[PDB]
Amino acid sequence: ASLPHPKIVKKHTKKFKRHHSDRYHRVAENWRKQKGIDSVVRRRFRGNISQPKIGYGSNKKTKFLSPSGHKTFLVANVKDLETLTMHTKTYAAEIAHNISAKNRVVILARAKALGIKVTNPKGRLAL
Amino acid sequence: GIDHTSKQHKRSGHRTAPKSDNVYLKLLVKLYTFLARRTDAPFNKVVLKALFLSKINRPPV
Amino acid sequence: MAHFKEYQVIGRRLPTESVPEPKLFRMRIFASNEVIAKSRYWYFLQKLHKVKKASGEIVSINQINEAHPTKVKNFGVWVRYDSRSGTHNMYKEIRDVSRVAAVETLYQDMAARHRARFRSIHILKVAEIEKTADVKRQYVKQFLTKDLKFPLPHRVQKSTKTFSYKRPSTFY
Amino acid sequence: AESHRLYVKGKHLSYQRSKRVNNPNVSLIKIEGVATPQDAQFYLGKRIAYVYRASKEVRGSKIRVMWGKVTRTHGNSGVVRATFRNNLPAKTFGASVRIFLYPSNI
Amino acid sequence: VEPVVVIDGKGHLVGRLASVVAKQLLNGQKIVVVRAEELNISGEFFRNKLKYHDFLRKATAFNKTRGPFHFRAPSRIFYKALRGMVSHKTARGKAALERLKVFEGIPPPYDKKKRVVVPQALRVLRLKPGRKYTTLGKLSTSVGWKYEDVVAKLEAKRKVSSAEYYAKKRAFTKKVASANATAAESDVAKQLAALGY
Amino acid sequence: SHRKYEAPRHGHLGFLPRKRAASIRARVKAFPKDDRSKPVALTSFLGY
RNA sequence: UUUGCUCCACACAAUAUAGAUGGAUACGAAUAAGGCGUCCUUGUGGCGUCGCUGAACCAUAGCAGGCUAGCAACGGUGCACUUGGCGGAAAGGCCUUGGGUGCUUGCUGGCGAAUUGCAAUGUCAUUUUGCGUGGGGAUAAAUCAUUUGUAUACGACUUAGA
RNA sequence: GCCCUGAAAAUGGAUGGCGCUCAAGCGUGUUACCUAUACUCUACCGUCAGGGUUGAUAUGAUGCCCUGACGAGUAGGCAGGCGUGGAGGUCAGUGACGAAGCCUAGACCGUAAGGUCGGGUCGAACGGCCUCUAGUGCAGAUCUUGGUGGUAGUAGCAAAUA
RNA sequence: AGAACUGGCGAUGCGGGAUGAACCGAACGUAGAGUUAAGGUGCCGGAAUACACGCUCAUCAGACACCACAAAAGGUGUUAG
RNA sequence: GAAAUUGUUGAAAGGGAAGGGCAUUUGAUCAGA
Ligand SMILES: [K+]
Ligand SMILES: [Mg+2]
Ligand SMILES: [Mg+2]
Ligand SMILES: [Mg+2]
Ligand SMILES: [Mg+2]
Ligand SMILES: [Mg+2]
Ligand SMILES: [Mg+2]
Ligand SMILES: [Mg+2]
Ligand SMILES: [Mg+2]
Ligand SMILES: [Mg+2]
Ligand SMILES: [Mg+2]
Ligand SMILES: [Mg+2]
Ligand SMILES: [Mg+2]
Ligand SMILES: [Mg+2]
Ligand SMILES: [Mg+2]
Ligand SMILES: [Mg+2]
Ligand SMILES: [Mg+2]
Ligand SMILES: [Mg+2]
Ligand SMILES: [Mg+2]
Ligand SMILES: [Mg+2]
Ligand SMILES: [Mg+2]
Ligand SMILES: [Mg+2]
Ligand SMILES: [Mg+2]
Ligand SMILES: [Mg+2]
Ligand SMILES: [Mg+2]
Ligand SMILES: [Mg+2]
Ligand SMILES: [Mg+2]
Ligand SMILES: [Mg+2]
Ligand SMILES: [Mg+2]
Ligand SMILES: [Mg+2]
Ligand SMILES: [Mg+2]
Ligand SMILES: [Mg+2]
Repeated sequence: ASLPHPKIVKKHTKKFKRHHSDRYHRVAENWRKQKGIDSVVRRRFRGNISQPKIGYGSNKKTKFLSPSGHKTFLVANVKDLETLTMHTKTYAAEIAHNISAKNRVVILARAKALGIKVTNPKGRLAL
Repeated sequence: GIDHTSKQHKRSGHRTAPKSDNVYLKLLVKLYTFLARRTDAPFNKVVLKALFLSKINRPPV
Repeated sequence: MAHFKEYQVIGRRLPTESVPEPKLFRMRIFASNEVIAKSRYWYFLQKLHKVKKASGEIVSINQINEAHPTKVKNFGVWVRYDSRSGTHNMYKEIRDVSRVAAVETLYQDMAARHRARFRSIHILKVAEIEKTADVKRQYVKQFLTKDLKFPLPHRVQKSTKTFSYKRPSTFY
Repeated sequence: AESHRLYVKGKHLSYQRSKRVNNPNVSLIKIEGVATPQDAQFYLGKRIAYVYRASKEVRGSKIRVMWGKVTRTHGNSGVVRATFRNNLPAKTFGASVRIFLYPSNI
Repeated sequence: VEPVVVIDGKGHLVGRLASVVAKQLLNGQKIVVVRAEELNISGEFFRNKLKYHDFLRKATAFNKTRGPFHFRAPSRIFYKALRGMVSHKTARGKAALERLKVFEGIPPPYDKKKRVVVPQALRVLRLKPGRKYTTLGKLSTSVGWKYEDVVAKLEAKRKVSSAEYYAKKRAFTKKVASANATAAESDVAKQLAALGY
Repeated sequence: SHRKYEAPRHGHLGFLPRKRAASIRARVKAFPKDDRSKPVALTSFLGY
């Protein structure tokens, strides 16, 4: 349903977790670069965690592409959704987290009419 | 490994666009970029380079 | 150094205007290739005459093949070698089919018995002993007796497999 | 007949490795009856299956297969290098693998 | 090539045999070693006894029950030589060692099975003639192994029974060699010989 | 530095550990060497 | 014992597999010596022969091996019985008697196979456990509490109590 | 030359260990083989450099595209970005049909700072973009305040006759 | 402890030297394949219990530079002069 | 109504720490088409 693309290659799917974020609770997992003079991670000794670097950058042709092959576009209403009317093979609409259930029903109906893919069609559905 | 004889990733050290955000100066830069690229006249290239110059490098005449 | 070949190397001590056609000195050098043969030639020429590679030239390098490579010969070899504490001259006798094989055996034997590396050995002379009873080393004389036969006791056959099912025998 | 085998027996020895660093992407296989790289050249390119069993039935069987192939000879004693679609688990060091006769050139 | 390989350790150069067995174990072959008391070590008996006493003097100073254990039996001496060459602290090394059994003599499970030898570890094939060597049973007895006499008596009994079995087998083999001695000039035999059988 | 005065160690290291015996009846750990020409007889007795 | 325990047979479920995919195929001893066969005056004997690896030997054909017709010969092999012996180092195996029964590819036939679609381990093994159905067998202890003091910080130990 | 004597230190221990004796030792020679983030080729990311392309539907000329080379890094410099409180503009943005917050080995995007979504809880506000602004980002400072552990049901609650 | 030149460590990961800031090799974006360096190929441990010539038996053998020591003097031990 | 810390339930592992990196087996779970 999306534009043809090369095989999507992720050079590093594992998250870059901050050093010792598994050792101390106060050290969050959000990546921080070690600045210590003796840091084994900064010095890149074998057996330690890898650090984010530009070499891991994804192919520009497949960058930002979801597994379906679309780029995610956040939509808050029908006017936001309709910006993808001529771009249904490249963009997929994602309804914003704070959209009410009835507005989600309206947006889903409009996206179905316009052939726009919705990444989260089951949010705030009838239970 | 390569025994580099010069600094790697060295920027040219010359301006390639004005530091100014003047839209009209940018339009002039575009016009003289086109002229310098597609005329082969040294005047157009030197004018294009002069359009990049800072204020202290463009003393009043 | 390696499996040896013998080369004749003739060098010149490059001519000048006063002395054209210099005396064309020659050596028989055992070496594994021609680069090493020429290097050894220049080394010994610098040991013998006032000349160096820059002031001379190599006129000819030619491999000398064994005249009778399939005739068993006794060779007498005069060598000079540097030990850890001095320099010594030795005479040894080697039974082989060629000068190159005898010289390889000589280098192996000097390395084994005197820890003499290639760099420490000078081959003074290699000459075939034409007449037996001029062989003066018993370890070669014992191989010149009439109708020499000897067994090879305790034969050890190499197994192609890790395990054997027969408790093998060393008969021969 | 009593025998039905159409593969050569082999043993997963280890991964490709240096003294202290291994490479799980390449496995070393000892093929029965192969003692030289000249012999192993015959088995170059042959498909290999590691066949193992699981408790959970998946797609109509409790037997699962990891497929790979011989890529090149290894060493002087007939060991071969092999690459698999998924690397072997490394609990299979010493486990038996099957080297099939296809793709065949006889 | 067999599910279990039974090596007759007699005269087998304990270190080289241990190398062979360790490689087989790590490659996944089940090995049973019999007659460990008849293994050999190169070097004089006094040399190897002094080596064992140097091993014996090594022990944890503050508690000898923690230090290296000095097993006296020949099978355990071989097992030590083999464990020092298997990565025994890993799960893989533990599995490889579980694939191994070492015995003094030939116990009843294996006295009726084929025993193989390892030529690359055989003393007669490896040691230069005239070099002195030690016998593992004698060394073990000298360093405290208690069962040389019992193993010797049971080995003598087993050899008697095995000699009777082999006399019967040799008689049957003579009968078979007679049976295929005839029927060797038949057309089937000539065709088999033409095909190499 | 050295003990500065020699004295024998206290206690016998061959009676270790100084633990409770596993049973109230001490085990006979060695019986007399068998002399197979003698009549059959007990080698020990139990008393209180 | 809210019908308990154990063993056997079968069925059904799980459960995993340090890793089956024809056979672990048994003298001992020596190795500057032996194995085998044969003969005699029986030995540390004579003669012959062998090794130079198991690259062997056995086994091996049949819808993963079907259904049938014969020929030849009383052989081979499996199964469940059965006679007896031997084996204690961890024996738990080895040998053997008799009959029954299935197969026999030792030889000659007849029928079947297909479409798993050009390959996909294409599932054939053994490890425990549970449950149900039948049959066989048996009908206790330990600990707490009390007590003892040959014991003991507490546990523990040693005793006694229908 | 090798070997041996010369050759004595304190926990038990080190050719790394095992072990190795025509070596798995020593001297020497020849091949084969193993493997670094090194070399060669290719792909992708970024940087730098040299260029092509306003002739339009071309709305991204700081855009698109072509070519080559390069990539270690403390102290440090610079650049491009992520996030927070508040401010101007804008999306006539989101929201009691549920804002913010919080929880969530659930999903997606980014090399990353981070962003987005689903589910639960919840109850009244909040966000995207273009800019402005700062009391704007914590793992440490025997940091400050508050809260909470292991220690640990532990030390112990034994002077003053009961 | 103090100078000279250079190369390094600091600031540097990687393969080897078991282990180690400096040694050897080689300097590093993310991957694939091939080939190697220094070092290795009995087993641990990937790689020949390879080939060839000799030497050594040690009742404290010996086993790779930096480096983790050994000397003078001796030995019908053995080998070659 | 966070975290530290704690109880219960569920899952998993556990021969003198635990935690981590590469790779895959197994179990659980799940997106995209
Ligand atoms: K944390
Ligand atoms: Mg990612
Ligand atoms: Mg530092
Ligand atoms: Mg580079
Ligand atoms: Mg004792
Ligand atoms: Mg004293
Ligand atoms: Mg010494
Ligand atoms: Mg080695
Ligand atoms: Mg050598
Ligand atoms: Mg690379
Ligand atoms: Mg440019
Ligand atoms: Mg950099
Ligand atoms: Mg503020
Ligand atoms: Mg909410
Ligand atoms: Mg959590
Ligand atoms: Mg309210
Ligand atoms: Mg502040
Ligand atoms: Mg804090
Ligand atoms: Mg800090
Ligand atoms: Mg503090
Ligand atoms: Mg505080
Ligand atoms: Mg208390
Ligand atoms: Mg008190
Ligand atoms: Mg009181
Ligand atoms: Mg500093
Ligand atoms: Mg460096
Ligand atoms: Mg070292
Ligand atoms: Mg190996
Ligand atoms: Mg001396
Ligand atoms: Mg509340
Ligand atoms: Mg909590
Ligand atoms: Mg414990």
